[PDB]
Amino acid sequence: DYLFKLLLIGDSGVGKTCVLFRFSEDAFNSTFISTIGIDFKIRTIELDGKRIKLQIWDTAGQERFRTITTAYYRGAMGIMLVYDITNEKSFDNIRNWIRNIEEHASADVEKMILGNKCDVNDKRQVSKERGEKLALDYGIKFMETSAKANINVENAFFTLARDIKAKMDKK
Amino acid sequence: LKEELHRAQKELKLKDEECERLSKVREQLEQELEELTASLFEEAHKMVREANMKQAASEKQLKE
Amino acid sequence: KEELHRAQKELKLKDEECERLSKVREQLEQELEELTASLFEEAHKMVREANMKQAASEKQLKEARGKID
Ligand SMILES: Nc1nc2c(ncn2[C@@H]2O[C@H](COP(=O)(O)OP(=O)(O)O)[C@@H](O)[C@H]2O)c(=O)[nH]1
Repeated sequence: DYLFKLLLIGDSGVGKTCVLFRFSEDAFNSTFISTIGIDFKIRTIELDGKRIKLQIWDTAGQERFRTITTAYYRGAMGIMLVYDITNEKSFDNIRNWIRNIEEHASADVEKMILGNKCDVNDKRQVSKERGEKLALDYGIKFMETSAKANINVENAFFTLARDIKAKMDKK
Repeated sequence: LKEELHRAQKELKLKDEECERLSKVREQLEQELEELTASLFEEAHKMVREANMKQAASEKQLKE
Repeated sequence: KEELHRAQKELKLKDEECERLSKVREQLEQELEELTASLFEEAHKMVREANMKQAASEKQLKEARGKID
């Protein structure tokens, strides 16, 4: 009875795709993100009684499909920004990606920062604290996660979807 | 003398509003493409998960 | 002519934009074509694999059903 269109963006090798496949609970590793730079997945969930279809685009920034990937930004209801806590420029860039969202996507879109690979603390370069401040500055939610250990992936989406729905039941 | 600016501005209005129109349609074009590419992938995926579960089925018949 | 001095600029600009927007029609299907083509290839390469490892896997359920029977 609801259909939310979601997008995952961020630097390459951040984990965006495993984040996805985890939440999509696909039993396979098989993707086109490597050889196309786009992938797609659905899941319907229940939020306060109702069935919610989630349509999750995974983009990989290749200029080969610049025009198509805008179509995803322009039509996205919620867009997760992902960095790798093991890698700084991924995080540094989170501003750059926000520029895009602001510039290519809609005015009221729902946003969420996802500091990924948290499970690996031994190679951590980005403090969690520093990440939540980034988020609060921009006034959007933040959440550390691990596609592999399975930490907070599901919570991230359910959380984003609640923000979306709540925004819609207001109107 | 000023007539050149007089035109230039009349010309800006026309171009400003044609530009607005042109954008309403970029919006549609994109929704349609989404819906289409959406289903394209959906299928490609379904069709692959069939070929693999096929292999898995007679993979397990062979270990038993 | 201070107004015109720069008035002509957005005119050039607005216009330059309209042009870019019209391109957006064919630039979509152009990309689409490529993308579709690609999926076709890639999803095939995939199904190819599954089939080869299914079919080779099939002839020893007759060979091993033959080592028993
Ligand atoms: N330790 C760890 N490695 C991860 C995690 N997520 C992804 N990876 C690895 O990061 C590499 C590339 O990730 P990928 O999902 O391709 O990033 P994408 O290109 O943004 O989708 C692969 O080796 C993944 O297994 C995670 O949560 N923890």
